[PDB]
Amino acid sequence: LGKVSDKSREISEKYIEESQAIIQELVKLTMEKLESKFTKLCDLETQLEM
Amino acid sequence: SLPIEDNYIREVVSKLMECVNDAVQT
Repeated sequence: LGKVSDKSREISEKYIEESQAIIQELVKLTMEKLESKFTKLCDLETQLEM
Repeated sequence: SLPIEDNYIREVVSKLMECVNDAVQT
């Protein structure tokens, strides 16, 4: 059972090194969409003042 | 060409070690 447990405990670590490699992708893929909302909002910086 | 009885026609008519070798180790 201990021969299972540590053998399982490394495999969990194999998914943690997976999971951040997903998470650090979302932190990329959000930003351009946020960038796609700055370039519209700096429109209104003109237009309302018009 | 004589017919035969019906009750005589009705009368004549490596995947093991692949788990054990992995269960001994872990």
